[PDB]
Amino acid sequence: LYFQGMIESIQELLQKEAQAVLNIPVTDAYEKAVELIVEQIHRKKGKLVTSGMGKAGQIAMNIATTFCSTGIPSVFLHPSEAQHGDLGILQENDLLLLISNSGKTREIVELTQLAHNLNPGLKFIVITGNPDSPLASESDVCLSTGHPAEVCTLGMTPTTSTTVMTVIGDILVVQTMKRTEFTIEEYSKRHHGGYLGE
Amino acid sequence: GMIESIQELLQKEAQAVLNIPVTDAYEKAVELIVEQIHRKKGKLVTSGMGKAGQIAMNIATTFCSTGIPSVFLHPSEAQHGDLGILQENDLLLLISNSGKTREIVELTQLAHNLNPGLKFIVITGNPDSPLASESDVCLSTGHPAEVCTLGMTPTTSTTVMTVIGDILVVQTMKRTEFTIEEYSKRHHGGYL
Amino acid sequence: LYFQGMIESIQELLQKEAQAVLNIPVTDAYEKAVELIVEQIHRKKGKLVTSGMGKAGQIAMNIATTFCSTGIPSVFLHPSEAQHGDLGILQENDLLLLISNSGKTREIVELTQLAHNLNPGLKFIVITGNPDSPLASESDVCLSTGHPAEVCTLGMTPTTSTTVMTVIGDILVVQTMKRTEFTIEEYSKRHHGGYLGE
Amino acid sequence: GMIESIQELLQKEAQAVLNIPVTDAYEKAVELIVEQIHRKKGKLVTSGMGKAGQIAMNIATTFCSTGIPSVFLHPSEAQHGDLGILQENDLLLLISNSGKTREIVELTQLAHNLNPGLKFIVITGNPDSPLASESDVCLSTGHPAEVCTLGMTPTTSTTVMTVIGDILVVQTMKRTEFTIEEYSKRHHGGYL
Ligand SMILES: Nc1ccn([C@@H]2O[C@H](COP(=O)(O)O[C@@]3(C(=O)O)C[C@@H](O)[C@@H](O)[C@@H]([C@H](O)CO)O3)[C@@H](O)[C@H]2O)c(=O)n1
Ligand SMILES: Nc1ccn([C@@H]2O[C@H](COP(=O)(O)O[C@@]3(C(=O)O)C[C@@H](O)[C@@H](O)[C@@H]([C@H](O)CO)O3)[C@@H](O)[C@H]2O)c(=O)n1
Ligand SMILES: Nc1ccn([C@@H]2O[C@H](COP(=O)(O)O[C@@]3(C(=O)O)C[C@@H](O)[C@@H](O)[C@@H]([C@H](O)CO)O3)[C@@H](O)[C@H]2O)c(=O)n1
Ligand SMILES: Nc1ccn([C@@H]2O[C@H](COP(=O)(O)O[C@@]3(C(=O)O)C[C@@H](O)[C@@H](O)[C@@H]([C@H](O)CO)O3)[C@@H](O)[C@H]2O)c(=O)n1
Repeated sequence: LYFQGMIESIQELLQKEAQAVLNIPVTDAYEKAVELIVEQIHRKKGKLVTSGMGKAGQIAMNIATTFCSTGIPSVFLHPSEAQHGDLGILQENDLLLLISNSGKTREIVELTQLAHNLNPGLKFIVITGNPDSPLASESDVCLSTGHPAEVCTLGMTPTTSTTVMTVIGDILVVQTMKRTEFTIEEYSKRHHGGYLGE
Repeated sequence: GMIESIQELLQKEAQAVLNIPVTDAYEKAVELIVEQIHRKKGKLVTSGMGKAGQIAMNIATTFCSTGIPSVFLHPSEAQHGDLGILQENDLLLLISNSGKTREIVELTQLAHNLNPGLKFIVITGNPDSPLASESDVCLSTGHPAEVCTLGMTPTTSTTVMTVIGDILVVQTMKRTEFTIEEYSKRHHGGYL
Repeated sequence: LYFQGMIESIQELLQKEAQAVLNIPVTDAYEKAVELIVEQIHRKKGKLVTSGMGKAGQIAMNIATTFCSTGIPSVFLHPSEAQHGDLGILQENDLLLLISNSGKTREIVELTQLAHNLNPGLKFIVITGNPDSPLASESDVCLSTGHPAEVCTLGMTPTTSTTVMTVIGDILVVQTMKRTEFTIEEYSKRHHGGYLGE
Repeated sequence: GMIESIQELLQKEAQAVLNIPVTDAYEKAVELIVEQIHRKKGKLVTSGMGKAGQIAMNIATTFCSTGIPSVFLHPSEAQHGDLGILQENDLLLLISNSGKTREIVELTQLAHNLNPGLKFIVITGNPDSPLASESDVCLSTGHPAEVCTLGMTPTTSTTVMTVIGDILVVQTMKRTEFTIEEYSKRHHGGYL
């Protein structure tokens, strides 16, 4: 007896997604992560290596690009592909940013072990839905999503979790760029001229 | 303090999401996806450049995950042969914040020459743009201010884009009545 | 007492790579593979789904592009990513082309199992250095590389093996395009105008 | 018969590989790689479009595998922020069959504005082209005929390009004295 129009259904989705974003835990973990990024990339001239699987990995891809776009060299390392030679992308002073909703993604656990064997000094920041997970407990810094309910009709498909992860990405980029004092001239050098209205 | 600054960021991002304009365009977009992919057995081809393109990637994956075959077609690469990915009954989902991204304009022209019946949905910050005007359905981001210190870096725009993606997937999976059984067949056993 | 200049060293590498190509086994397996591609894609209107890991995977990527460029719709499905939802790219009448030098690549074995559970009618062509492997024996068609020695100084890095793989890719494309009678007009529609001198 | 036709294709592809012109340009390219990456600790940024770009992808992986950090930078995506991947001491390896690929020409100009000291090696079928003449080192494919039925599709050209990649990797790993221990560290345990 209770028809709901598509518009109203979508407005509720907006409220749920917006609420998930408002609920992102904000602790001194952010300051610690931003300090690591500034120290390792901006000062020591390493690069930020991001990784994840599935939709979470695609957010990691987007975070690497946003950092490149804001003067923090960054590359996505596919965690399966790492095991077939791509691990050799790693250089001295690099920093890892890993995304794992579960905190126990097989390829990410495997990547951390292999990366540590190659360079035990490498640090990692983890973005996860589960701060009690192995990856979270082993991380140098753990950023939690707050573990919002997915808006998937089955409660399963990454939706609100991935929206939260992209915001955590934005936060890291914006706080870092404030510290590095990234300029509009440096922005222009990393983009085609249309970005400056030329 | 950094904590207060991040809280302000969260307010701005959440407000951008709350501000996404909701019209009958969503139902029209969902009906096209249901018709072309669910009924006619085409696939959803997504595209974009830069960070917006990476959102387009994530949307394709989300659709595959929920029973709507979907692939990302790089709009520059399309012009070097990858356009041949296109099959009868496919549907394009194009993401362009400006609504005039060079490679997306080029993609639309080449795709139209290949198959003039192909339709497209565009997600854009500028519904008055060429791409928007030519689209079969236009979904606006509401063009929120970026939270970038320079006002330039895609941040709130790409967060909105990912949410629009989520919306399309959720409303589609309602219509197609996608089941947990079919979810489980598209994922490793840990997902059950 | 026996210095070898770089030019002479490189000439030897060319001889070795060229010989690997000459040595590619040519049997009726090619006709069977081409028949499957023509049947599934050209007649039944499925698409060709390629996959591999590491450098072999990048050859799989290149084959998908070459097929698209010649009128055989094709996409690369990353075999790890398949397990996180991307398996849903698969449609009725699709055909798999898998590349595994060892013929036991973890993610490829996992992919075939998962794909078979989704659609047991799906067939696969495997390109491999080991025709006695599990993937080779399970395949509908097995195309062997001949297993050339790598030109790597350690004998390990994929070099001659991936050169052969890309050639096997070229063979499948050329023989299929003969059968489909792909035209210059159809080529033109899948490329920018510079490709036609326009 | 198909067997005879395939045998002919093998001959053509093998001959293309044998015909790769070998000059001091290889030593010059390997010295740049060893200097910029091995000595100065930069990374090798590869790029290309279309199938040639997928060869550039495979070269980056092969260098990583052999102790030369390397990453593929998509030349269109570079113009949307990804150019910021570039670090001091990096070296570019560009693949353009025509030697005038729009995105690669655009990439060189943007890269040069970012860091005028950046050098580039170009692999091309046309050593008289703009990209070729402005490169620090030009490695030519010998522009073999394609085995495509139309003479169009990159086949022999891309086979030559992958071999040129193998050459650079092998000659570089000789100079760097890369060891099995270091190989094993960049691969899963099955590789040992
Ligand atoms: N050792 C493991 C690893 C994972 N899982 C389960 O497998 C599912 C998928 O988790 P994942 O393999 O770590 O993969 C990711 C992840 O990062 O968690 C990928 C990401 O893109 C997204 O698809 C999320 C989902 O949001 C589910 O967590 O899943 C989860 O329910 C997880 O609890 C498990 O039971 N045991
Ligand atoms: N014919 C064009 C095309 C673009 N532009 C300008 O170039 C800039 C970049 O727009 P784009 O090339 O279309 O690229 C995208 C886009 O989709 O709009 C890519 C996307 O990932 C993201 O980086 C957005 C930015 O959010 C800015 O729009 O930019 C914008 O300021 C746009 O107005 C322009 O002036 N003229
Ligand atoms: N169950 C398995 C799987 C693999 N291996 C070993 O692991 C190594 C890597 O093989 P792979 O993981 O299957 O990966 C690939 C492969 O497809 O074989 C990827 C490809 O890009 C290329 O790097 C090749 C190498 O050429 C070695 O085969 O390796 C090989 O020595 C193989 O014999 C193994 O011992 N047991
Ligand atoms: N300013 C330009 C640029 C390109 N072209 C022409 O456009 C075609 C495609 O060349 P490209 O855009 O540079 O693209 C590549 C290239 O790198 O040359 C990509 C590569 O993967 C492969 O598809 C090759 C072909 O092998 C043809 O060169 O093409 C060629 O015929 C070239 O001569 C042109 O006429 N004018």
